[PDB]
Amino acid sequence: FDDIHRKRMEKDLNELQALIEAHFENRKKEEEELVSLKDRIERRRAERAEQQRIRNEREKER
Amino acid sequence: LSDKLKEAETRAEFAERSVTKLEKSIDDLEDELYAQKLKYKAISEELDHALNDMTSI
Amino acid sequence: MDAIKKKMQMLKLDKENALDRAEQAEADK
Amino acid sequence: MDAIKKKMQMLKLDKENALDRAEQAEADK
Repeated sequence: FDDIHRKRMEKDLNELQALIEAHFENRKKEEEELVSLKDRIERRRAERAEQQRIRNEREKER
Repeated sequence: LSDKLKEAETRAEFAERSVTKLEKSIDDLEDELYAQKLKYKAISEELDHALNDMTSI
Repeated sequence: MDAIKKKMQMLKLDKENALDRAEQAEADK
Repeated sequence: MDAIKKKMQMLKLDKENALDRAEQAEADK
């Protein structure tokens, strides 16, 4: 019986460390990859938006 | 050719307009979408991170 | 809360069993 | 979450207290 309790602590603490790591790392990987990716998407969209604004001004002159 | 050009030019404009309209709605999509993309997973991810710790009692 | 679902079962069962033991330990007289 | 922290500790305590009560009462009985 008390071995059940020990097994529970063994899995919970192995899980705790796996989880402190997975909780943090899954977010740091997904989250930093996401902002890095979307920081670039945001910049590329802003660049394209500026280019289209310029393109629209050029057509207006045409 | 004049009519085909007007139609093609009109379509060049409409298709390019659709391209810049979609590039914009896509950017405006994706950009707002990445916000969701970056915060829905980070909020839920940090919620789950926190859960490992929230449940450490 | 998977951690809770199982910890919940563990503690409810362990406290209920411990309580059942507390109650019997005295109740047996 | 308060519900999980507060009750996990209280249910843990019911177990620990009941366990000690079982041992104590059993020793008396």
